[PDB]
Amino acid sequence: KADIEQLPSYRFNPNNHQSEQTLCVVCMCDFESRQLLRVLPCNHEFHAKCVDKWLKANRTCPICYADAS
Amino acid sequence: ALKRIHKELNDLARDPPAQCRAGPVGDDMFHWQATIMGPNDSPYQGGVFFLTIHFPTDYPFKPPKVAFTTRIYHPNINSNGSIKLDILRSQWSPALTISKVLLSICSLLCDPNPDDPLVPEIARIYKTDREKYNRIAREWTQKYAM
Amino acid sequence: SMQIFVKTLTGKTITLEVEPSDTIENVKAKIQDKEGIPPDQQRLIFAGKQLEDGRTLSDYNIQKESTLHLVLRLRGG
Ligand SMILES: [Zn+2]
Ligand SMILES: [Zn+2]
Repeated sequence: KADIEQLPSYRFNPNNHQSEQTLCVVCMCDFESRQLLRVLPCNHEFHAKCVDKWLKANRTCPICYADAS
Repeated sequence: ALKRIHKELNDLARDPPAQCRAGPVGDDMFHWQATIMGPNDSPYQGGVFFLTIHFPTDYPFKPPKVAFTTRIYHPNINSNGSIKLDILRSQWSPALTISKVLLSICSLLCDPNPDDPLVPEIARIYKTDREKYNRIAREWTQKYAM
Repeated sequence: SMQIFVKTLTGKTITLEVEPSDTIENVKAKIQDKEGIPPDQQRLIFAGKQLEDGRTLSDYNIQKESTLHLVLRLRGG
């Protein structure tokens, strides 16, 4: 929906340790430098592209099962 | 989807579920078989149960279709091997792995969900006459899964 | 010397006054003042970048009326 574009996104930078999320659970791939990360209301973030598809059909944080609209 | 199926396959190797095996039967990665040993200190102790695992085309956005091939006496598992489990249908999430599903099934065998049953008669025995429930389960474990 | 927006939380709104020269770590404290959030609970994001506590509004190039994104981390999500 349009809602998926209203959530923050930010290219990952390995050097700075602001979040403890080192892995996109949908891809099961470490976060790689400059990759686009999408953060959900619940402070859970994944690969933007990777989690984007899941929000089309569902609306819950894959990790903690929290709504994100 | 392929890439993530392979990922899970390594994850199983690095942290194999307790007395459980799973993997593709042949060259097709989307169809696996799995075996689970009946949990110790359960009615099923000593049994070997075989399962089929089928990954949807768009896995992990759709959950895998899992089913028993071995007959089993259990309130949430029917004579067709269908399994009444929540993570497999409506509580499915990309964050879930094949390992987590196998461990959930493994715990379901230890602790059924008789309040939301797949086989009423056996649910009703489980709540009211657990002693009969286990003897029958032990009998079935002894008969079709040894 | 400049208006800024941080409308987020889904209960979005917030208008702030600041100087370009203000470090992000000043920003998070002014958000603690308009709102109750402890600064270390705050994750500021803008034009595709996390904002480093030490860097400033000029560094990142935030111009008047830029509307920015706050994410609340929790004590054990
Ligand atoms: Zn990913
Ligand atoms: Zn979450």
